[PDB]
Amino acid sequence: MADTKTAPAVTLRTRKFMTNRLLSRKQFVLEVLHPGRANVSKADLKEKLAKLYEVKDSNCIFVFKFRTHFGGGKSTGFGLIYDNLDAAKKYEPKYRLIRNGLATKVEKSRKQMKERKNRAKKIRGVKKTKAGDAGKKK
Amino acid sequence: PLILIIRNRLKYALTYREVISILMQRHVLVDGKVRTDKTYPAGFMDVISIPKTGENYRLLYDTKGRFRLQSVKDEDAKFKLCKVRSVQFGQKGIPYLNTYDGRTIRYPDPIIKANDTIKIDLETNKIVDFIKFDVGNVVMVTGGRNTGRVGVIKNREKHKGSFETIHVEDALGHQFATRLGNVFTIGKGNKPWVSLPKGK
Amino acid sequence: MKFNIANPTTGCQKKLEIDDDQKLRAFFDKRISQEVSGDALGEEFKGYVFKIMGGCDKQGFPMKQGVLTAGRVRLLLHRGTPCFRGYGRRDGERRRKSVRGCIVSQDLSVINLVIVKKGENDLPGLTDTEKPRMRGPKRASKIRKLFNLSKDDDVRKYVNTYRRTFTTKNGKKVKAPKIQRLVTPLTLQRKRARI
Amino acid sequence: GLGFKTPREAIEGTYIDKKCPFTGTVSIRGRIIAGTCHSAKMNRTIIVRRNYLHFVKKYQRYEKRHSNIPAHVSPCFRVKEGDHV
RNA sequence: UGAUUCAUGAUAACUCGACGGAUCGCACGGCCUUCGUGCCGGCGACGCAUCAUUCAAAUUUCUGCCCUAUCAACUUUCGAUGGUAGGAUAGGGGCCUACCAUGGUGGUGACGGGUGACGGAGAAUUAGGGUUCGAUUCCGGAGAGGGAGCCUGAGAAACGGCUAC
RNA sequence: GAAACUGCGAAUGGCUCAUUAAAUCAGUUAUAGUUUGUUUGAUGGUACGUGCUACUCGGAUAACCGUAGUAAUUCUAGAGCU
Repeated sequence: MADTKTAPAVTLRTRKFMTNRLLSRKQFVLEVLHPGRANVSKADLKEKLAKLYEVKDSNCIFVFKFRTHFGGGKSTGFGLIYDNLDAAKKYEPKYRLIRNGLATKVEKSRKQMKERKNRAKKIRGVKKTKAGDAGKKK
Repeated sequence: PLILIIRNRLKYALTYREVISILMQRHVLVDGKVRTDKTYPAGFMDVISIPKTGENYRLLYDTKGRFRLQSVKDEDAKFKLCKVRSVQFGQKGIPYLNTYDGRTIRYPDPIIKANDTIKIDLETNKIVDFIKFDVGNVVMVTGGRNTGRVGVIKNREKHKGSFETIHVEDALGHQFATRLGNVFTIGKGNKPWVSLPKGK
Repeated sequence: MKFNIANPTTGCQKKLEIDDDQKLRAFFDKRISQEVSGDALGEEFKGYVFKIMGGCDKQGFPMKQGVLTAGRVRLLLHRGTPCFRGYGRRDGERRRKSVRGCIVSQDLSVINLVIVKKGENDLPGLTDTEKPRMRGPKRASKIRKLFNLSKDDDVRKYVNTYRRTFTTKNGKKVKAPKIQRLVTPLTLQRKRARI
Repeated sequence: GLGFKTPREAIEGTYIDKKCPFTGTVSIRGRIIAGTCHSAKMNRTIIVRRNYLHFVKKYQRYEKRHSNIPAHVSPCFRVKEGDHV
């Protein structure tokens, strides 16, 4: 598996694989042995990997949901290889996309967003004249 | 219901809520027609089959009696076995022959009763055959603990107020009797479809 | 007091002031929709006919037709009713609010007058200035009334938003929109499909 | 259209003076009680229609339910039994 | 169809009359009789009427709930109880209301009072049997400051709707 | 594409368990005592005129543009549009 240095391989293993022609992609489990070593990395995975299944891009493919167990030397996550960049986005939830680089996470303020819609309903006419009206009126 | 059934195929990880994209691109069809409704009523013997590069499925029962996929032939997918759930009877030849999913099919066979079953195709809704409910026929029990068992009808008992029980000889164990609503006949001497081990 | 006066012929509005008790009391105790001689109201307003359209009092509470009374009364309002706009937050919502009578009194901050017939002499802010139509008839049959094209001619070439105008968005000036109810093969195919 | 049945025997039918057509009919029952295991008996009287008529007191008839004609009238006089002599 | 005679259908009618798409939207097509925007018609979008239906509801039958008689008779004011009739509402229905009769119900504990008395699936703890508990991400109902009344809509006696006190 | 109009939801969900002791409710029926948008699938020669003259398309409001009133209100008057 998994290319070596001196610091051991950290196995690149796949398992429980179905190619599903609805989602139009490859779903599988990545069970990464890490004998005597820490974390494989999100990069190191999608840099090997790529060239086995011959998707040959890191960009479209995502790996996630590492959790683990006690005792060390293994970690379990899940990763997918997608048939196209365009196709992938539609099927994928947004949380995958944002970290992958395909999307930006927009931050919002609750108070600003909801109140503003109500204001638009209330004014009818240009209503510029009302500002001048109030000045005169006191 | 559709959402559960689709998810059974998908379940490796992280789909589920994203079922919606599949549905709206019409890469799921149920009985050759578009439905995107999770709340859709389903029963035994629904056919699922999706466009072009697809597969064909028959709804079957697990140990609980919940819907699960089995692969079925493309030839069999063209046909469907439908319980006549309720009936509008007789004159001038205008039956509404209700089914579990809610399909209507119209106009006399030289028979027609409640609890009898009608063999239908899929798309056009024309009558392939009509299957009489009678003794010696093969049955699936749709509900209760006993679900996922098949057996042959020993006798039907008829009484006042309702016909209370219909008895089935066979079972993994021994004989049991059920209500008419629980009984869905799935095979007859005239036409069976039954060549399946089942459930529990 | 203040008057906000409309002349609908131009479609313009401006506010003008009438001060003098004798001039003002001509308005008093009259109902909404009644016409008022112009000359009493002022010398400059000669020949004019003014119909009392409404107005608001101090505290801003508007007149409502037919209710009577020189004072204010509290009445139920519904959605899509005068003295009520911007709608209820929910559908079917009703509100009890103070609302003013139709009968003119000294408590009024402003009276709204609409000019029924133009007078002898011009009024500088109202009649002298003029406003062109914002939009013109979108529908095909309505175009035939105004423009008198006739049914064979086909609307689109002649028209646009209030006659044929060329205008700029940002940096491009150059077309017609799609007039509908206008007979097209799009309507004809589905109409044929009825039979 | 008709109802679920209970059998009962008439406790009544001849209670004070002049009576509007109907009878009171007792059901006695026993049911297994937790703890003691000995059944506890609970009375109940219900007011029956005699649409059929021909009903004398202390007479067993069989009751089949129909829709409630005022309130507490659930059962009706379906059929009888009759006695000897 | 167990049980509707309803349904289906016949005949005479009712109606300040319901529906059958004028912008019947959108993207495309044949075939030529005057080779003509001639004359045709597919597919599904949204909407339309009536019916079965599904997602549903609401009434209703049988049976079942703690404690107390220092609570033994209860009810019929103004339906209590049943009959007859009507109007109402989706519908039977004292539902209310006229007329009519004088009933109904109780020691098998009714009627009355009390109760952090929601009910249930369930929980705790008990060998078991039981005892005690049930505010709780569920299930069904009630209420949404207290009360009454009502609009809209398939549906609310709504309360982050109204209307009144 | 912003908005405005129309459509639909807001009756749902969530919360609490005061009241409430055959009552809610549970199991269980009944609905031949009923309703049901949505869902599912069927279903329209009709339409009028002595069944050859008789009927094939009407306007009017918001956005808007402008002018105004109230201390203020899911506040709202008014004109010219469409």
